[PDB]
Amino acid sequence: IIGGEFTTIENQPWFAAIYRRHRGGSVTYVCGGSLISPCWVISATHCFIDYPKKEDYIVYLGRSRLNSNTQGEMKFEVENLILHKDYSADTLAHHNDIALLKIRSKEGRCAQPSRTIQTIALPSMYNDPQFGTSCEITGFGKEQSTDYLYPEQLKMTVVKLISHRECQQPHYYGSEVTTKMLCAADPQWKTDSCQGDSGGPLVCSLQGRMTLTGIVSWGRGCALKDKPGVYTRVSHFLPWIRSHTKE
Amino acid sequence: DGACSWRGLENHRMC
Repeated sequence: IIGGEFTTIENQPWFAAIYRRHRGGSVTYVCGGSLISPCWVISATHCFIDYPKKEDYIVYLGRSRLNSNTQGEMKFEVENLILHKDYSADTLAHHNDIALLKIRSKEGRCAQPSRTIQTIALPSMYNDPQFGTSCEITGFGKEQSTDYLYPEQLKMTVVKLISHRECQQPHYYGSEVTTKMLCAADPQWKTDSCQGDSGGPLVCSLQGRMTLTGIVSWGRGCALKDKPGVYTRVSHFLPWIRSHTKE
Repeated sequence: DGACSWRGLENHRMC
C-alpha cells in the first residue's frame, strides 16, 4: 500500500495472509485474500497460476504482522486451490482474476470467528456503488514502487471508484479494462495498492453494509498519474463463487 | 517499473 496508514487485523478481520513454502523450507509472502465463509478464502488467480499446487501454500487469519505471530492468529493448509478456468494474463490486464482457497487447519478445522477473525459479505449481483465512492484497500504490499521490502505491519488506504468510461480512455488503460473489472484511485494519485497487495480486499459500504466489492488484481506501476488500480469486479462472479464453494 | 514490480506478477516463474 502506497501512502495510507498502518492498521491491525481487527480493522479488516477477514483479511487473509497467503504464503508459499519453497523447496528448501523457506516461506515467502504471496498475496492477500478475504475470508468470505468459515472454510473459504477468496483471492486472485495470478497469485497462484505459476505454482498451482495446493500443498505449497499456508494461509493465516487474524495476522497483523508479516513476519511475526499475532496473538489469536490461525494457520491453515490449503485443502483445495481453485483457479478460474478462463483466466488470461497475456496483455497487461488479467482477465477473470479470481481464485478460491478452501482452508483447513492441521486439526481439520476451518475458521473460528473471533475479535480478529470475521467474514466479509459478497455484493448482490451486478450491484456496485457509483463512481467517486470511497472504498478501502488492505495489504502487506510495497509502500513504495521502488522498495525491496514489504512492510512488517498491515496497511490500509482509501481510493475512489472510477467509471468504466473514464478508465477505458486511451490515456488511462484503453481496451485493457473490461466491464468485469473495476478501476479505483486517488484524485491526486498519492495513494494506491501496489505489489504484494494483489488478492486483497477492495471494501465498500453498500447500503450501510461492508461489502467485498473488489479483489486487487493489476495496475501499471503504483500511484502513477492516469494509472488506477484495477480490481476484479466481484458482483460479476457470484455464480462462479456459488458453484465452486461447494467443492 | 519493470512488470515484475507490478500487481499481476506476484509469485511468477519469470520474476
